[PDB]
Amino acid sequence: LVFGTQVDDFSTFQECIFTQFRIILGDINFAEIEEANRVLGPIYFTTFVFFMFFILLNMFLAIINDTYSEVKSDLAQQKAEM
Amino acid sequence: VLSVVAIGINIYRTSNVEVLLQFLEDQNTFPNFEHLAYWQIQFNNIAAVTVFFVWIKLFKFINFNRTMSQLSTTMSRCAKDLFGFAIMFFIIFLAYAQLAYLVFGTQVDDFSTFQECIFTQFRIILGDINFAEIEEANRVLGPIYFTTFVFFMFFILLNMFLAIINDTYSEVKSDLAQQKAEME
Amino acid sequence: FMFFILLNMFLAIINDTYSEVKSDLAQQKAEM
Amino acid sequence: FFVWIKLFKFINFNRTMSQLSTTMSRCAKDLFGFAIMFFIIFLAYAQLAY
Amino acid sequence: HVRFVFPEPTADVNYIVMLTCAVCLVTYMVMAAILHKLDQLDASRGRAIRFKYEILVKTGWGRGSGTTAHVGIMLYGVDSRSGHRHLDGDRAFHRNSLDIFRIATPHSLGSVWKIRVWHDNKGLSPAWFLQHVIVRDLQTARSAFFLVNDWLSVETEANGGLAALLRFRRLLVAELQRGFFDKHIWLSIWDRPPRSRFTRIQRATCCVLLICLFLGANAVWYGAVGDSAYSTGHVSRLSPLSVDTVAVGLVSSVVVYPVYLAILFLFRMSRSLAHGLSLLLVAVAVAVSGWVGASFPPGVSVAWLLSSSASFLASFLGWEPLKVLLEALYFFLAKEEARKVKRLHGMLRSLLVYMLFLLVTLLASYGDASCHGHAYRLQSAIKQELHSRAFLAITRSEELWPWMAHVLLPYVHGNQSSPELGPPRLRQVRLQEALYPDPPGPRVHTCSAAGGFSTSDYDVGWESPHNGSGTWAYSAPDLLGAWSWGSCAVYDSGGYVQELGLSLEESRDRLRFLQLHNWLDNRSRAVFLELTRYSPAVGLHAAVTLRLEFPAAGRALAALSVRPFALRRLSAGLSLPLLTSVCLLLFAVHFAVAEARTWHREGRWRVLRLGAWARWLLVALTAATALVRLAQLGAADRQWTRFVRGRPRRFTSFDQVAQLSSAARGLAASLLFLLLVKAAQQLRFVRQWSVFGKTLCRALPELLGVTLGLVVLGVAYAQLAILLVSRLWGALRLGAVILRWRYHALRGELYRP
Amino acid sequence: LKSVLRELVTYLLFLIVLCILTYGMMSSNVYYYTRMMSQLFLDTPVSKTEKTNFKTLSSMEDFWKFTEGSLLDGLYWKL
Repeated sequence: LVFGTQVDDFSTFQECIFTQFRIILGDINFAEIEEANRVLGPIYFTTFVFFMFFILLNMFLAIINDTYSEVKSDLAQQKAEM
Repeated sequence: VLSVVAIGINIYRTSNVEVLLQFLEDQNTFPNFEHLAYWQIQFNNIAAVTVFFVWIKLFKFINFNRTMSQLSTTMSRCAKDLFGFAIMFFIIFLAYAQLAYLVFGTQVDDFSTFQECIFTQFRIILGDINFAEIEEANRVLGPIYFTTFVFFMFFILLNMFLAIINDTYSEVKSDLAQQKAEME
Repeated sequence: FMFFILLNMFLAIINDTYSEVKSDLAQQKAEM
Repeated sequence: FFVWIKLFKFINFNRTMSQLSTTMSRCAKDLFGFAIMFFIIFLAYAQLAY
Repeated sequence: HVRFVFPEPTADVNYIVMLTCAVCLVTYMVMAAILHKLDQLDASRGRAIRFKYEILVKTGWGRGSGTTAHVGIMLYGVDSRSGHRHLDGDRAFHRNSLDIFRIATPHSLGSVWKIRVWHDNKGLSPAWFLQHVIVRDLQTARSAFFLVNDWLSVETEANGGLAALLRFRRLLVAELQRGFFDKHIWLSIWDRPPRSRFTRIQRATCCVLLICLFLGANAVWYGAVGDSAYSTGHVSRLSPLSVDTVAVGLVSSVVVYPVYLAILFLFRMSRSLAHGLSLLLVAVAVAVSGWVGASFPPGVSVAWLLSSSASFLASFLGWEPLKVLLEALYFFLAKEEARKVKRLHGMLRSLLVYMLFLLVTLLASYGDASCHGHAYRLQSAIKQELHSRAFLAITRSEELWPWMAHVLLPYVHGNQSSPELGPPRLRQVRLQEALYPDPPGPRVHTCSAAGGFSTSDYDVGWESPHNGSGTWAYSAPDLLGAWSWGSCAVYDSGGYVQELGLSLEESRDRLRFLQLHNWLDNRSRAVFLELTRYSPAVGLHAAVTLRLEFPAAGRALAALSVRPFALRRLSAGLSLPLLTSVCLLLFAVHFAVAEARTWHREGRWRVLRLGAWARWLLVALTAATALVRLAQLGAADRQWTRFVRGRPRRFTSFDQVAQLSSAARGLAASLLFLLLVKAAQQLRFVRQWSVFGKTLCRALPELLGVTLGLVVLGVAYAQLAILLVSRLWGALRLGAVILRWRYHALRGELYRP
Repeated sequence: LKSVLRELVTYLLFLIVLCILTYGMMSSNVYYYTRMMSQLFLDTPVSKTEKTNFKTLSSMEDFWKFTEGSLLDGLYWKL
């Protein structure tokens, strides 16, 4: 809705999704995002980076790390106590 | 509140199209359509923010089973610790940003303003900014700033979010399972 | 499926091993 | 390269370096087991892209 | 009516006014939190419960004294003033009881004559003359046991040493020692007596009201009432003239005083409604200050600060003591709470010291931040006018001359050109031309064909026979000015100069003479183009310089720099940099003396710990910042005074001022970084937020060991990568496993035990 | 446990010898010579009226022109 007519990376909905997947890898311009909208352009980028790299991508790791240790302890206890 | 503001803007903007009628009377004048463009931009911003928040509101209803309830509990239980650590992290962030602004801000153009310093330091986190300008700006303090910033905000300060989140998830799962086993 | 699911299976193994090794070493040294 | 790698033997017997070496040697089997699984999927994706 | 007007003259926003009112609020908030935490303890201590002894002091004064009564003791003295005791015990003043009391009173009285004992006759008159309880010495040896053994009316007192006999000497001295540090609201948050209904937390509200009202009332006069005398700008001396600043401060304080009086009178004797009005007054005063300060010339903000400072010293040294004197004339856990209060008072003092130091640093760094956006645009414009892309591509082909004649001369002598602050110049350092260094496989950057520079006075051409002196002489470096860390080595301010100015139609002749008569060849180690810019619109100079290095005798190395600086002089009065330098020097002296006191009160062997090193680093930065700013201020005046004499003829090489003006800015911005880092670690004083620092400190050796391992494994891989034909930590977060274990450990160590 | 220091000093001697022996295999003119030969050919265009070099060959007649003009020019200056 904000960059949909100016940035060529957000021209369509699919383009927005793919650009947001590429932002995670660390592949941005940000020279056109800022000049397309001086307010609400930097806000989007900063809040997206914060809520995705700091908080949301750190939960898959937590889930997998917990489950692996639980399974390891379960199997070790089952085998040893037999 | 945002919806009321958007409705007010839409009613106020579309009720004064006297400029279009005045142009359509005599078509040798200069069509003055700048106010309409400004209000269209403002309405677009308000509508986009309203839509984003309305979509965020959907979390209020996805608690239909245990596997979602524990995730919501984990997310709402570590917010107290993340808010406490973010204050320290962002104090250090702004301390770096002001130093970069005062030192490199005269002759880089990437640190030319405080906002530019903040955005450049966010882009460094993504591994998007590479040291090519801070060298020619200052061949001695540029390397020091970059090395120290990368060390103290990749190896130390950015991994303290993950420790908090992982420990909170583990403790929530553990005591929830303990309560389930004992009570039921 | 290769940044969220398969690169978190590496640090998981490393973390479990680190925790158990440190616990064993602590209960060994601090006890004797 | 191998001569440089052999240096670890002389710094592994430290107070704080001896809890990371044993950690990385106790999980070598699991790391190899994870690497095989990773490479199978990597090669499947590579063949699909090809 | 012409006096008060709404100026709104210029949009030049002033940061001195808002940075002073933005610290007095954070200080108030933090100090209010501390005082609330202290209040919670103080109220319980007062509602619950040594200059004497603690021996068995069961009283045997006599019988016929059966009554449940309580007594009180006023053991005043040197800064100590205890209260009455409770009525608790086994007998609790039963029929024909005794009297003995040893309470945990922290008021350690001095060895002076200041004591009173009040006995209440709760019931019929007793026939036993209960003299006193005996006490000689247990903890401090400040007790004297000399009782009177009398019996007065109900609830009567008796005063000794260590009906109406005297009125104007005893009833009055009891108030100049009890209310002198209680009615004096400045030194009142530390010495509030217990069981008082003023709470020590609304005292801070009145104090911040005073500070903000002082600031607002001074900002009104400086900026609004500027016609009653015609002083702001015309005759206002920045320095205190004993009539320009202090008088305004005293008048402002006396004018604003009878609003604080009303607010305090509503607070005291009110057993609120003023807790909101005080905040409203502070908010409106801050808003007025912020709206009026946006139009202060830079020489008036320092006067405003001095006036506000003077005001504070008036309301501290002659207006509160006058108030208290007028009022007088009108009338096991104990050893833990003691430690808690002692630590909290030190916290309160350190908070104010740190907040003053932070304000001084902020005014030293961001005092003139409005001239920071103009410098970037100015230097960019200078670089784009000079076409700073062809010059950096200049190789030695006898081709700097067309560039000089194409873009430089029109820039210097154009109709719509720069003020230029004088004529440009060229330099030359050299001796014994390189013997055609080896071409094949050139050195990357280590081209350092060792040689030496000349010094003799040669003549036109390359021979100086019997023509006398030398014409093409060698201007000896002028010293303490410039160095130009060039690629080759370290150049200086010496060499052979060429005017190259004076009405361009003449400059062509000089250019062709330099081209044709064999000047720049056959040694050719430097040229050193250099000029100076001045833009009156924003008020910035610029030290433009360009240099060409000839290390391989046939190829060139170009380097240019533009350094916009502001010309501040010592003779310009008491400017803000001078004030923030003389205050920073005092702060550095205070910190050094405090460190020496610890050095001599703990002794040697205090090395190898971080406290001493951190303190010495802080002292070094403060003392270096102040000294570098003073040096820049001195050099800027020296160069200007030299430039004025012989204005159209000399060059004066303003680069040395530009170097100091950037070193001083880079130093005062790193000190503030240390100050802002020190505030982050003070979040440990919150209960559950104290674990982050501990887990980042205990888990440091493991992270350092991992870093060492990665350094070794990276150098090995680098050595393999080279020679063959020619991350492991970031992505797969492996530091989240070392910090997490320590976090879990130190968090379980805080709840379970 | 004194043989540990003996092994350490022997290994440090070996490593200091090997570092020098491998720094002696990083001459400047072994890489710059290749970089200047790969530019003397492969970058100079055909004799005239063309811009395509060897790196951007496009047809058979282009190869013949490269063999005649550019190859017989870079091999022989005017061992």
